[PDB]
Formats: sequence, structure tokens, C-alpha cells
Amino acid sequence: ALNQQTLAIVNVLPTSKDPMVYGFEVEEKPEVSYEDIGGLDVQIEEIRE
Amino acid sequence: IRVVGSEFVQKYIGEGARLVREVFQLAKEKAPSIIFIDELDAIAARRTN
Amino acid sequence: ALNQQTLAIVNVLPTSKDPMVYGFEVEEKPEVSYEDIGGLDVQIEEIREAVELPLLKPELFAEVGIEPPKGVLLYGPPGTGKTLLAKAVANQTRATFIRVVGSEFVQKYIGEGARLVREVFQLAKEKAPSIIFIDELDAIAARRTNSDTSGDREVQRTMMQLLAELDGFDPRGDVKVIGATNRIDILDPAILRPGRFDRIIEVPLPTFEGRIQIFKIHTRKMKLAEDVDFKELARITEGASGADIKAICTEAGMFAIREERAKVTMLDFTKAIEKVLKKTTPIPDLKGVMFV
Amino acid sequence: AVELPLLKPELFAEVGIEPPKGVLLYGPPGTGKTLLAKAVANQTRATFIRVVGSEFVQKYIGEGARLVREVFQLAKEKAPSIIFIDELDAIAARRTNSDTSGDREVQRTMMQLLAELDGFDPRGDVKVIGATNRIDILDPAILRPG
Amino acid sequence: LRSPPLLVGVVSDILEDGRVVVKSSTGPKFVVNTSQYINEEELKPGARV
Amino acid sequence: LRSPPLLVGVVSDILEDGRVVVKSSTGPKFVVNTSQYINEEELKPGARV
Ligand SMILES: Nc1ncnc2c1ncn2[C@@H]1O[C@H](COP(=O)(O)OP(=O)(O)OP(=O)(O)O)[C@@H](O)[C@H]1O
Ligand SMILES: Nc1ncnc2c1ncn2[C@@H]1O[C@H](COP(=O)(O)OP(=O)(O)OP(=O)(O)O)[C@@H](O)[C@H]1O
Ligand SMILES: [Mg+2]
Ligand SMILES: [Mg+2]
Repeated sequence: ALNQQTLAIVNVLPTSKDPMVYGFEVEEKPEVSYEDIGGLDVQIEEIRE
Repeated sequence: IRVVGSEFVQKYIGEGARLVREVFQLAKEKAPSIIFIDELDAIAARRTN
Repeated sequence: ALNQQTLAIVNVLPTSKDPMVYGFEVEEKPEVSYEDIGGLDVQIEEIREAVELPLLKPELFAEVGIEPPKGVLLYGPPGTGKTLLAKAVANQTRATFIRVVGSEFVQKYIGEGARLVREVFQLAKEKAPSIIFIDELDAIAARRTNSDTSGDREVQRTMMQLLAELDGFDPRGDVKVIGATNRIDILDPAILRPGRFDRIIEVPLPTFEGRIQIFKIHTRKMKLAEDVDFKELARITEGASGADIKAICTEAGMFAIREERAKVTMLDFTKAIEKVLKKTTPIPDLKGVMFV
Repeated sequence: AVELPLLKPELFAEVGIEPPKGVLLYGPPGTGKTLLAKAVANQTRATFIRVVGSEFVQKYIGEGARLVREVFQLAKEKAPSIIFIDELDAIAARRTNSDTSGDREVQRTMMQLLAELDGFDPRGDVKVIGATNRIDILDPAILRPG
Repeated sequence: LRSPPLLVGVVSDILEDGRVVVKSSTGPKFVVNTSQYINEEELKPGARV
Repeated sequence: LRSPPLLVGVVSDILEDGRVVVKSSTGPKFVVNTSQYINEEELKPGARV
């Protein structure tokens, strides 16, 4: 925020602007979990290794 | 971070290379990180000599 | 409300429109119903289950356990009658039909504009239940230039504002998003991504049974003297779209004027198909001298 | 197709078919397609809108869009009227995929043209008469009769 | 007022509190009060003023 | 907080009449003078000033 009669900074405004997702889809901490997939039990154990 | 195989490749290329560079960039920024890279049979293929 | 020379909040202003939003509804229900659209025949049921059904009762969709659509695409050839399916929905949903062009959210300066994409959905929520159709996404689902700079930021922002909002105002029907596209193999996934939309209804130029009904509905209004069979014509004009079938109906009747007649006959139709179909994907004329 | 329902809508009405919504002209250039258009203009006398498809599209996005809304909106009040747009390949031409700077703007303009014709909207009695220099340089959408 | 300087603005929407939102052709929209030198019936979204 | 504002621009071309045209990032183009500590040997067209 600038004191606009000198256009010098008087205050950093918290939040600091909401970022814009690129390289979509990005899922920071996915909701699909390994319990939410079955039947490929042995594939789980391999991809973990 | 998901990049699909549909975005990947164009009739002549340069933009296709930028988005590999894009997900590499985000991964560094937003570590730990898992870059999902489908569908590798339309962007990787047999070499010609 | 802010003051000009001081800029302090003095009042609240209730927004619901701007001129652009005003031209987007309501037309107090069109002339097309499912009465006035011929068979497809199965894809009529599907489009009904995707929109109309959760609309009256998101309680029954949640109760069961199933996710309703997060958006609806109609995808298929032009002139199979899609924006035509959208007017039909409008008559029987009785739910305010927003008609907006995806070209109008991308505008010359910035948040004319981007503000507008969030504005259509605010409207949607108070007008609910609704029923926003946007319409041929080719400028809100466009791929990124990287960059055209005046052009590209607008198309990129506005693309993201569509998808993020639908995801978030719909776990369950409240505002249904419906739409359509001509082409989608020209552009990258955004609405072809399965983490945003998940219901794409294939709507194709019509089955045999479908063709007959369309000829029937067009001819319903036409004056005729009976020797006509719609089914034979339907066979000839196999592989044609719903609008080709309309184009033949309109020419057969013009043909009748040339004959000095106002009743259409089977002869009148068959000529009418020949003109059209020949300017169109083709008619056979040889099966070799080595086959029948 | 044009002079007949414009000047006497009764006769199309009597059969039960719709009036024509237009004429597409194609083939070899220089055979007199736009010449013909000036020929019908002298005998309709019912307000001949002259635009060109390269006078559509301007320097920012959505000004073009604006222009396409602006011809049709005017045309509904004067209807019947003739909108003769010289090139429809100049506002909507076949692509494999867009490559994107100039290429995207083309489908942007195309969306706007469809919509109004009888896409959804009442057409009144327009009667958008097109032309193209080359046989096949359009999209199927325009190609398609209706 | 009837003299220039005059500015065309085009009505954005009309409020019943006794004000009108006008989108000016300059850029900014503003709220200005009604007068008995107009009718708001004649005003509509897209009304030049 | 009272810190003076200086407009940013990039040199357009260097004139031989001891002045430089610097096109601002506001939009307009200006013919600007110069200080007695800053010289045209240290400027090049596309020099930020
Ligand atoms: N099944 C049908 N019943 C009645 N009319 C039909 C049918 N299908 C198509 N038509 C006719 O086709 C024309 C409408 O085409 P419309 O513009 O609605 O196409 P769309 O498939 O949404 O296309 P675009 O891909 O160009 O956006 C009208 O003349 C309409 O009557
Ligand atoms: N039937 C005709 N008799 C005489 N001259 C004609 C005739 N048809 C066309 N011409 C002349 O041919 C020239 C070009 O025709 P016009 O400009 O009308 O063509 P077009 O087919 O629409 O072209 P473009 O591809 O350049 O848009 C003009 O000088 C026109 O007068
Ligand atoms: Mg359509
Ligand atoms: Mg010509």
C-alpha cells in the first residue's frame, strides 16, 4: 500500500496476493489415498519401495 | 502435479518443451513433490537414425 | 460506495446486473421442446438424467451416494441440434436460462471481463435453481499462447475462473453448469480434464430411427398429399446431420412452389435430397466390373 | 430464395416450410459472386448491410466480438434486411489446432457468428448471404446447410 | 448542466433507493442520485444519458 | 514514507542535441534532459533509467 501523494511504500498489506495455479491439475496433498484404492495391493507395495 | 499427454506435442514444437520446464520449476519450488507424467507413449517413442 | 475525493465506504450497493447480464436471460421459454426435437434416442434420456433430474432433488442424488455432473458438455458434429437441446431444457426445467457466449468473457481490457465470469456465477446462485449454458467453449477453454500478452492473460485467467468456481459451488446440484462444444480436439484439456468436468455426452448425427422422427416433425407442419414414406428418405440421407434433413424439407416445399403446388409428395422429396446430398458427402455410382 | 420470401412471405407460409435463412456462394473467383449480390441489392430495396469479413476483427480481443453482435442487433430491428459479409473464411477458417496468437482469434469470431444466425436467436428475416474465394477453406459448420 | 462540458455515460443498472449506477465511457462506474429532469422508466441497462 | 517518486523508463534513442528520449512505463514518450553526474556514454538504447 503506497501513500499515493509520494507513491512511497507506507504499509505491507498481509495476504500478499493469492497465487495462480499453473501446470494444472496440481493437488497439493491429494485426497485419494492408498486405502481409497484396492485390488492392486501388490502394486502399492512396489511403488512405495 | 499432473501434465497430461494431450497437451504434450504439437505439429512443430517449442511450447511443448516449456511445460516440462514449467513442472520441473514448480517441483523445486513446492518440494517434496511427485510429478505425474502421462501418457508417455505419445511423447516418447522409437528413435530414427 | 466510495467517495471520489476521499474514498471511504458509506453505503453498500446491491449488484445483480450490468447490461451484458441483462441480455443473457430470460426469453420466457423458447418454441423448442423435446416434442419439437426428433429422436436421438438414448441421448435424450442421458441429457435429461444429467441436468433435469438432480435439479429437482439434489437430496435424492446425495442420499444414494452418487455425484451429479459437475458440468455437462455436449460434443458432436454441428447441426445435430445441441443449442437446440438447450432450449428444450429451458422450457421444462423452468429455471431461468442464461444464454452467453464464451467470447464475451474475454474483452478488451481487464475485469470488464474477468469480473464478468465471477458475475455470471453470483447471479446463478441467487437465481437457483439454474441452468447456465455456455455454449462452444473456444475462448474460455483455449490453450495458452505463451504469450500474446494483451490477448493471452485474458484468455488464461478467464479459463481458470470457470473451472475453479464449478468445482466449488457444486458438490451437489444447486447451480448446474451445462454447455456444449463443436470441437475440443483443437484445444488442450481444461474442460476435457476429468478433474473438472466429468460428464461429456456424445451427441451424434442421428440413428436410423432418429432420422424418421425428425422428418415426421418437420412434415407435421408441412401440407402433403400422402404417398410419402419418411423411412426410405432416411436411408438415402444416412450419414447426414439434423440440419441437412431440415434443409431438404425446406427445399422440397420450395420445389412444390415451382411445380405450382403446396402439397408435398414422395417425388418432391427425392428430388430435394438429390440436390442437397450431391453438394454433400457423396452418392455412389459404380461397384466395379469385378463386383455387383 | 431471397427476393421471393422478403417481398411475399405469404407463399412460404402457405406450404408450411420456413423462408430461406441465406445463400452460400462458392466456386471459382471472378465469376461474379459479389456482383450478383449488388444485382439483388438494387431490386430488394429493403436495406442492404455491407460489411466485409476482414473489416470484422480489431486490435483487442472482444472488439471483433462486439462488431459481430453489432451487425445482427441492428439487422433484427430493420428486418427484413440483407447482411452480406464478404468472407466467412476471414472470421472462421479450418484448422488442425491453433498455434495461437492470431489463430485463436478466428474461432473466437466464429462463435459469435453462429449464435445469432439462428443458433438460438430469432433471425427475423435475415438472410445472411456469404461468399468465399476458394471452394473449401471454411469449417463444416458454415458448410452445413441450415 | 445542459451546456457542455457534457459526458455520455451509459446506465449500468438502476437502484430503488433513489440512485442510478452509470458506467461511464471514461472507464469508472459511479452512483449518482435521481432527478425530476429524467424518468427512470425511460432509463434501462444500456440507456444512454 | 515521504520518499520522492521517480518514473522508470527505458532509453528509446539518444539524440545528438544533448537530450535523450526515454519512453516511460506509464505509456507516453518524453524528451528528457540529464544530470551533470549522468552522461550519454553510460547510456545505450534499452538502458533502464
Ligand atoms: N433433431 C432435430 N429436430 C428439429 N430441428 C432440428 C433437429 N436437429 C437439427 N434441427 C435444425 O437444425 C437447425 C439448428 O442447428 P443448431 O444451430 O441448433 O446447431 P448445434 O448442433 O448446436 O451447432 P454449432 O456446432 O454450429 O454450434 C435448425 O434449422 C433446427 O431446426
Ligand atoms: N457475368 C459477368 N459479366 C461481366 N463481368 C463480370 C461478370 N461476372 C463477373 N464480372 C467481372 O469480374 C470481375 C470480378 O468479379 P467480382 O469482383 O464480382 O468477383 P468474386 O467471384 O466475388 O471474387 P474475390 O475472390 O476476389 O472476392 C469484375 O470486374 C466483375 O464485374
Ligand atoms: Mg451449437
Ligand atoms: Mg468476391
